[PDB]
Amino acid sequence: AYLWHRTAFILAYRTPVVPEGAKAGASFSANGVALRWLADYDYSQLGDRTLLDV
Amino acid sequence: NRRDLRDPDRTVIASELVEHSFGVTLDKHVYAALKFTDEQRTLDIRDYTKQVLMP
Repeated sequence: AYLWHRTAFILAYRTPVVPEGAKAGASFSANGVALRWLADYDYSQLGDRTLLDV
Repeated sequence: NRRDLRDPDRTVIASELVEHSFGVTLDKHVYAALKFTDEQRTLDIRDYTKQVLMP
């Protein structure tokens, strides 16, 4: 069990930006945290790749 | 090309674009040559167009 005051712990979040070379991605949310979604096509593997990060 | 669906190897064969060429040339010289003496031209030839040029 943990008993803490509001000032005891600190969380910080930063949403990554979608760069110039990436096809424009969406932006989702998780517990009020803004998540950067991104997709890229692998011609070599003949398939799509998605990343959702923060 | 063709490949099987759901094939674990995802390599694709590169198709290639190859133009070709040949060549056309001038090769021969077709001619008709005539020679006349002054005597033939003065006395023998009566109509130059019908006797010389048209043949």
